[PDB]
Amino acid sequence: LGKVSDKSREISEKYIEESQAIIQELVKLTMEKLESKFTKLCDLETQLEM
Amino acid sequence: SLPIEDNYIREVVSKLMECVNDAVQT
Repeated sequence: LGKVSDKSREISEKYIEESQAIIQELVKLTMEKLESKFTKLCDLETQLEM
Repeated sequence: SLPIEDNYIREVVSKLMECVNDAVQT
């Protein structure tokens, strides 16, 4: 059972090194969409003042 | 060409070690 447990405990670590490699992708893929909302909002910086 | 009885026609008519070798180790 201990021969299972540590053998399982490394495999969990194999998914943690997976999971951040997903998470650090979302932190990329959000930003351009946020960038796609700055370039519209700096429109209104003109237009309302018009 | 004589017919035969019906009750005589009705009368004549490596995947093991692949788990054990992995269960001994872990």
